[PDB]
Amino acid sequence: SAGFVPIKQKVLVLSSRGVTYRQRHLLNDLVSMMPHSKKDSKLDSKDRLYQLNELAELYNCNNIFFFESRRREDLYLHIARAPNGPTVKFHVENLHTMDELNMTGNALKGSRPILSFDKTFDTAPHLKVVKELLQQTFGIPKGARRSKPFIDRVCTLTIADGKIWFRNYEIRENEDKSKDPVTLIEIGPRFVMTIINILEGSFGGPVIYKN
Amino acid sequence: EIDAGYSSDSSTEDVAPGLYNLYINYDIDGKKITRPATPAALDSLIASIDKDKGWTGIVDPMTGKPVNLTTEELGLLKRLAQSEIPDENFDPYPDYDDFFTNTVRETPLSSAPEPKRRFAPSKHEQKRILQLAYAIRKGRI
Amino acid sequence: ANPRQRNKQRSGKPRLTRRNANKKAKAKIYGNFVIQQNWDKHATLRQNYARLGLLATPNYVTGGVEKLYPDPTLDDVLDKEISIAPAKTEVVRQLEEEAVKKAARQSNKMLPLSAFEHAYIQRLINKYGTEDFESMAKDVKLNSKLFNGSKLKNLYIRMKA
Amino acid sequence: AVSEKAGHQTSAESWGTGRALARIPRVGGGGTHRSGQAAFGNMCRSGRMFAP
Amino acid sequence: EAMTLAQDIASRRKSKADLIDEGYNRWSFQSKEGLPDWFLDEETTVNKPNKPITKEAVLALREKMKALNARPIKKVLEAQGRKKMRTIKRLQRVPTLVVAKGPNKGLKSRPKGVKGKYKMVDSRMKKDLRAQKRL
Amino acid sequence: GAYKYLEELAKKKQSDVNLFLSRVRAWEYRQMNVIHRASRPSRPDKARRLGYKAKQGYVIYRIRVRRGRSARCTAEERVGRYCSNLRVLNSYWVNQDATYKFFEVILVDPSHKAIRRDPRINWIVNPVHKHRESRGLTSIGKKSRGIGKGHRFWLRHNTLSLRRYR
Amino acid sequence: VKWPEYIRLQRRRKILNLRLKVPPAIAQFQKTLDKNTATQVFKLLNKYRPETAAEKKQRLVAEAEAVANGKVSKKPYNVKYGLNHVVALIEAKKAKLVLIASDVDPIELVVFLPALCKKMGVPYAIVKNKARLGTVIHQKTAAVLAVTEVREEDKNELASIVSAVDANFSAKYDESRRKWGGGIMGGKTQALLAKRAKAAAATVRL
Amino acid sequence: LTKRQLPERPSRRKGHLSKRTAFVRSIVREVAGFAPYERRVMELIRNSQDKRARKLAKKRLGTLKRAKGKIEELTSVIQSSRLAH
Amino acid sequence: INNTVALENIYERIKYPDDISFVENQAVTTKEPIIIENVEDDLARELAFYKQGVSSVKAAFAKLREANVLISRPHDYFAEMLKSDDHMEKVRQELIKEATAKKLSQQAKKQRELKKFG
Amino acid sequence: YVKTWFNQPGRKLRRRQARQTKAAKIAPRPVEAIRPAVKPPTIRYNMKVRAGRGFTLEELKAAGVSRRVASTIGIPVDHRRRNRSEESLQRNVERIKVYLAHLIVFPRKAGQPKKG
RNA sequence: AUUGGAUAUGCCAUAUAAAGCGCUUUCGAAGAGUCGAGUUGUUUGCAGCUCUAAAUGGGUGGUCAUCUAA
RNA sequence: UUGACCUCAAAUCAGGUAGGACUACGCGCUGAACAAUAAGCGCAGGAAAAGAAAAUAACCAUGAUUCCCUCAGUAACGGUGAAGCGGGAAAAGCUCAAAUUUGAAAUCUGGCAACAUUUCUUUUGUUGUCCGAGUUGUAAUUUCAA
Repeated sequence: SAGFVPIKQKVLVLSSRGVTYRQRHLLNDLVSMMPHSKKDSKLDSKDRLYQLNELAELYNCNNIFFFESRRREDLYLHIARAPNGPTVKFHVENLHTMDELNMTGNALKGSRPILSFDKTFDTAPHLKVVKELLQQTFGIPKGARRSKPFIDRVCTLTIADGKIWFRNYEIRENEDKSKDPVTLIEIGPRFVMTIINILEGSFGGPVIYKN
Repeated sequence: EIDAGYSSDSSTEDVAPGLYNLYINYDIDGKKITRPATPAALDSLIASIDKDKGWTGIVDPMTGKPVNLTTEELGLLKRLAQSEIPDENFDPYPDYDDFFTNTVRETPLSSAPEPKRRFAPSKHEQKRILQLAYAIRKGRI
Repeated sequence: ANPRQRNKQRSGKPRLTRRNANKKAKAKIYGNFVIQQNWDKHATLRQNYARLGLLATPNYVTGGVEKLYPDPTLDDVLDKEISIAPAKTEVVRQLEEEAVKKAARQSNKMLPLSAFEHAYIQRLINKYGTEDFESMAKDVKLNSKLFNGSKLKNLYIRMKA
Repeated sequence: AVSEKAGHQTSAESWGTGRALARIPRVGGGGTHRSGQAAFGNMCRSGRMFAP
Repeated sequence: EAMTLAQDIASRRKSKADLIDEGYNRWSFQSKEGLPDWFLDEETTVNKPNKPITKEAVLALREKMKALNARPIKKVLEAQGRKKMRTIKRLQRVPTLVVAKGPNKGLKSRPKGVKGKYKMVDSRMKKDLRAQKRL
Repeated sequence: GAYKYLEELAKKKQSDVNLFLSRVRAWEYRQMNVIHRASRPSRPDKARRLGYKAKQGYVIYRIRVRRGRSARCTAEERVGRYCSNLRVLNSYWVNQDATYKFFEVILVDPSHKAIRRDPRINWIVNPVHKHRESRGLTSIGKKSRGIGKGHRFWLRHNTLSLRRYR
Repeated sequence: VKWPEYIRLQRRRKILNLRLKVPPAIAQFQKTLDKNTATQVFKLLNKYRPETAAEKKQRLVAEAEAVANGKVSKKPYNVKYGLNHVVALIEAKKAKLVLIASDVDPIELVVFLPALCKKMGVPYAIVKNKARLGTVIHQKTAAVLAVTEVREEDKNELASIVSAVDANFSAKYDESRRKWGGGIMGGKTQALLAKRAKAAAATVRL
Repeated sequence: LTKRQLPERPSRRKGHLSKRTAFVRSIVREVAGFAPYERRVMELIRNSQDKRARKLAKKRLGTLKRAKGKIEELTSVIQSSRLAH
Repeated sequence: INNTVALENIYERIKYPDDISFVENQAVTTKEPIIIENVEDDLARELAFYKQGVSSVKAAFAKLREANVLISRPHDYFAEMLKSDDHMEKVRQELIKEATAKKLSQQAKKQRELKKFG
Repeated sequence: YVKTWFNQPGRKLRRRQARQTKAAKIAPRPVEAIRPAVKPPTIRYNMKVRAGRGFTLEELKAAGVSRRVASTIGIPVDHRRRNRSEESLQRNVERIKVYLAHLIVFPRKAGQPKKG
């Protein structure tokens, strides 16, 4: 039939040709965070993105992550709801990966994380739709394969000077505890998110928001 | 919508056994699952003494017991490792299928116009004839 | 200082001396006779070309030129015909007249027919007159070479003169 | 200019320390008056000039 | 080769359905049913696809090939003992100051009446020695 | 012409016809020497698009090289050493198996009059083309050493250029 | 005993192509035109042999003398040869009869020919030996021969031959050509390999 | 400046499919047969395992567009075979 | 272009239901609009992100205690970590390097006064 | 490695003699071929005019010169360049036309068989 | 003494030939174990290995431009 | 029986051809310790290699290669370190595969024979004739600019 064991939200991950070493690390780092993602090989078309719908329908992944690297410098991330839905293009800045020295955070691979959204996401309709789409992706649905039962990390998304700041943190159990011992440590995923355009269709259709 | 499901042949699955402590820590929603008691030391010693047919030496993370190939899995390994068709009844020699030449194309393949050389006497020979006539005039032939 | 150079230093066999290098000696003119007769071997080729009335290059010059004395809208032009160019000097005038007299001598480009060509077009003419070159072409028996009307014309004019 | 190889075409290394000899490289081998003589130095006969 | 395939089947790492599909290749369609021995022998030694091998499967074969009497009490004690006593018997089997003066001046190699490890001194290096000590 | 069919058929290298022929010919080539003379090209369409003519002075040699440099580059250099009086024109893959990749090398005799008098192949007689395969000047050699036109493909950087008026 | 290596290669190749399963497009070349019809085909072919180089030279000199001293011809008639030329003739639907050699060494040269002739509605037959075809056109070998035009005298001879090739080559076989060839096994060999197979299946699996 | 309409160069005509080239490939497809993966893919299509067939073609070939072209090719072969059979 | 009405319309089309229990979703909208004007001042930004995190976590923990979901990861759990243990050991060597460098610095600062007053 | 320039005046003279040797051979015709006028390809240099490689096929046809006779009389052909505007066309068509007006082409000795 | 490219001129010249331009109610073939994908080495290029194409296709840049490999 | 053909051998068979040396510069391969380096291995020529865009660009566009100057110590990459443009030197373009000559293999090596020719009795051809090569494709014709 259509599928067995229907998990609520599944993600399809593709990197276009021309992604750098750092950009590939971000994709692998992101894929490790979300176990409901299905990594795939490079897409030959830098312009014919309506094939991602056919990949998604085949793979039963309703959320597409397309990592577009143009001119070998500018990294863009396309997040869309695979059938129809809003396709929102973002620009990535200030990449920091797991292997970077400063970060020491540590969370269960696939453990369902707590999502925190800035209240500014509820101000604008486009900022709302981005929040709802981001929630439906990062929030690991129950029963997802490779997921862990307990909770060990929190993902924070905040809008500052129009740029979405994404920070991943790990909860620790402070020895004294007492006042809420969140004591979160930066996991390592650190980048600056910049919405560029939003399309009413799946990797296509007329633009509905322009930066 | 596409339901975000999992087809029965998806390469992603839960519980991936590996080679050889037992990985009986917790389950989904976080509950310790009971450790299966260690097997009778007699029975474990027997299995070690005489390895089962298709002894893989693989334990699933949940149960400490080893995983051993069944008869059908042993057959599949037999065909795959000997490089034959992994299907017991698959025809590798189907009868010739003329899905294209089962009918006659009425027209010639080419629409190019017919040249006039094919209707006029040959020019290669007329050139040769004039060269021969020259050699006869000059006494060469 | 080489073993191969010390070899002939101590040898008795004389060095294969050739005397060919004389700088400042410009290449003598072969090719055109008129240019050769008016070429002064001392001057440079730019000086020689300018004195003769010729352009050494039809493109800009990539540097300063010598100053010896204190010097005192598509359609209209795409359709226009540039009215030749004057012959400044005597040598250019000599070359122009030589070219024209040569062209006049080599001007009769039209050939007579051979024995076979004459009989070929005569037989075709004696049946289809001298205007229906289309019908002569389509004649399969007499036009065995399958000449077209344009080639059967070229035979007819060549027979007239 | 001088030859870029003049003063290098010999084979010589310093005989070391503790042998009561100036530690300038000396020509190896034997049987010729050059053997044992110093080389590779502005101060040395048949050596390299300073800053060729 | 067979162990790596068998391990992949049992460990579920590679899906069984994907293994079957991967079994329809250029080599499985070259059937060996009925071919002569002069042909089949050189086909196996030459035209045999080289599948990868994993270290885990190599250990499994060594475990299978481990006989019940591979390492008994003697083959672990006296066999270890003979190697130990061989190493012991092997083990039991297993500078001079020269002043550059008089005849020893101006030397280049081992001087007369000097053997083994040796060092040369000429009294010029005493000035350098005191300098190095002060360093 | 039949060369269009041969060129379309050579694209289906694992079809029943081509897989069967590969088995029989690979077995045949292994019975022969590692380098043997080929009486004719196995792929006449492939040979002629690479410069081969069915005229005296053109030679096809078959060689097998072990898999696991480019095997095509190795094939040309070993065949060029085997026939040291010829000029390696080009080479093409003909067959392969688990152990061996099989190639046919096209060579030209520069001392033959049919080659010295043919204006389309005279260039190879000229002594600048001695051992093109040894200097990387064949089609596979050019591709191996990165020669190519584009952006995908030393001394002027390691040298200090001191002019007179500096 | 010691056969020479090239003789062993020839004989092993003979048996190997018998034992191996042969794809239908290559197995069709093991079924050839019968001897009576091939003899009648070659009787018609031998009336249309191209002129030898010596005969061609004699005719052209005869015309050259007339031109030199004092001086309309009919179109020639002959069998058509050359692989590229015949393929163009089939694709142009000018061929009345195609005669394919049964032993073209690179079989890919003519492996597509029977199907191409089938697609174009050209009568064709697979005839024994490239050398018989070669002798017709004065060559050593001919991969294929084509009849496109005969004289009005021989229209009936060609028509009768085309009918015989239809009945004795295409009406016959047909189902035979669609089947994989090979697998031909000797009487005692099939029993022997059965002994090898049962012994192998017992414990020789690894 | 004033723009001009340039025609197409002969080199840009490349990639166009010829009627003879279409024919020759159809002939060769029938005569040669099919690859082991093509036989496996057509079996999956006949068994109506379209999703598994597309996954295999993509895995074998490497890209989705190559997989889609092969599947469409093999599917039309299945129809063509059934029309004659 | 910033079409609010359709953009709000698609919100109801992809509206994640509000009635869903938290444990199904695990996303919180902080009641406090954390405003950090000096975005150039990164140090103040981490504090704002920290305070928004711990409040978000505290609300999440309260809603999950009634959900009866084991928040804590027990000490016995040995599941695979998002970070490889191999580079974790590198991060561990990295941290001691900063520790000993800092420790050597304060010791050296001590010896500056020690030698003067020694 | 140090590259010196002591052969700079020598290289200057050797190139002058090569022009002299070329003129010694082709004596009346110019030592250089006529180059077209092209506009450099960028926003920094497109206001200038420099020398191109050769004249386009459309330029030669409008000037009446066939692509076969152009090389004979010293007019280079650039089969890669094209005229996207009529200004490039008119600029170089008139360049060819001026060149033709200033050109003296010497006749050639031809073969003329006795019969037809 | 030996050569080079022209010039004049003689004889010979197989032209029933061969070209350019210009017209179309006719046609127009274009290189495969290669590209590519996965993966492992060397430094995007290249090499090995497994897999293995297409036909306004394919490559490369930015729907467009440009180019036409093996 | 006779004979075609394929494949494979042999000959102090007719006639050719390869090796080794030099190695400044040139093209491949291999390659360290401290550098597309040295050493090692292979192969050339008077130059080599490269070369007539699966090239740049984003313009009012350029137009094979090479080299010089500049770009520029710039972009990028994290000290390493370009390229397009721009200025100059020199300039030249092309041949195949894929087409039925099919009213005519029109193509070519070699033998023998004459006849010329020569840096040259030493070189280089032409004409004739014969045997072969070649239709599993040699000429002419076409190469996308068409």
